[PDB]
Amino acid sequence: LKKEFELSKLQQRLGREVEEKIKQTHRKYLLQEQLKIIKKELGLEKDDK
Amino acid sequence: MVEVENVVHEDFQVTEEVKALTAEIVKTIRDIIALNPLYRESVLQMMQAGQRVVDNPIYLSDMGAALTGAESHELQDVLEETNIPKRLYKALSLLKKEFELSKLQQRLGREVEEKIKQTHRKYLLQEQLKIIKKELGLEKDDK
Amino acid sequence: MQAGQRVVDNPIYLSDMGAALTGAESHELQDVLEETNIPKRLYKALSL
Amino acid sequence: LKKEFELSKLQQRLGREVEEKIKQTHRKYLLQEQLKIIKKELGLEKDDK
Amino acid sequence: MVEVENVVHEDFQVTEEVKALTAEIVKTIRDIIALNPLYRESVLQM
Amino acid sequence: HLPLIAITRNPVFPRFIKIIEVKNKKLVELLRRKVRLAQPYVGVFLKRDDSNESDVVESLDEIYHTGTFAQIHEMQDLGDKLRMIVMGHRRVHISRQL
Repeated sequence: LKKEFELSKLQQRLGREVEEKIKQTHRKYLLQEQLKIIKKELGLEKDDK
Repeated sequence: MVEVENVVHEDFQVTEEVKALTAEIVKTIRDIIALNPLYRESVLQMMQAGQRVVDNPIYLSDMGAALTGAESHELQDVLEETNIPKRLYKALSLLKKEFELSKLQQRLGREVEEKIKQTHRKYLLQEQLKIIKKELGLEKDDK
Repeated sequence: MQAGQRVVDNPIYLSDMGAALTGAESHELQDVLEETNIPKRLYKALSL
Repeated sequence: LKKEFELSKLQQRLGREVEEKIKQTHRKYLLQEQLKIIKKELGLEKDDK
Repeated sequence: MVEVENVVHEDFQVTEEVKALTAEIVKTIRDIIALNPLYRESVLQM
Repeated sequence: HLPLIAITRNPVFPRFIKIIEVKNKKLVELLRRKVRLAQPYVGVFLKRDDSNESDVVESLDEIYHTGTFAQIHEMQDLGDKLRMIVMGHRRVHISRQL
């Protein structure tokens, strides 16, 4: 149980560290994703101002 | 006033496969009371064709044809018919004739309501778009 | 209960359950019961 | 998978948020509507036009 | 045009902790189809 | 050596589960006399043309020669006082049912 849990623990920590290093991708990228979601959600042609 | 019980009711001696049309009449009645509930459906469970308690089939066919909403004249017309399959044919015809209208009304109701849902749901999407554009698309504050 | 499972260890019982769907009067079934041979009842059933 | 998963989970949270805003709208309308009916029930009150 | 099935697939002999990642791959697939349902879930049980 | 059962417009195709609910209350006496026996059972026959309750008990040639013995499952008696379950399990052609 100790060794198997230590394997799960080292993997969970390694995955948390890789996941944190992937979260390092800036928030501009996230807002850009939502921006593309806005561009492909409805007709782009606003033609207001 | 003079009257006489001239209730003709000829039926074939072999009574095994003759009740199968009755089975279709009760299946149409089950579909009419399930898709167009008029009365409770417990009465259909009380008087079944599998209980062998139908001592008077003519009465059972009339009670089943009574759920139809066809005008009274049609009932008189069914009584004018003398043969047994003709009245069964007419009772089924009355049932289907009502059934088409019922199905039209039901389809129309669900369709029209879904149109209302597609109306307001697209408005919810437009509201989310505005709110997210009126909030996330700012630098410090609008005012 | 399918025929592709090969779990119909007693076919006569399955054939009787399938022959019950026929609307022939009970007497006719008794007539089918008089038959001893299997193809005679199968042919009569197909005719039915 | 995680990169897609983050956006998906974000969209799910965003959707529930707009829906909860609709609920916060209408639930308070149920309370205020009850308030109105009780305020209308107190005889002849509330200066009219 | 000349071609060859150069489907590289190297794997370590010790295959004990290498399937531990598989558990996370299927857990991520279950979370992708559970929190953001795209396809039916009967294929995952088959 | 039991009286014939009153099918009363209920066909029991071989290997086809069926329920029998006779209106008469005399067959329940036979149902209560079989409860102390170790193994519970019932036999099944079919009636001939022109059903008649007086003929089921008067003569025994009316019934056809084929018969189908089977085992009882369980009594219920929800509405009537005679709600037996029947089955077509073992077909038989008795040499002489009388």
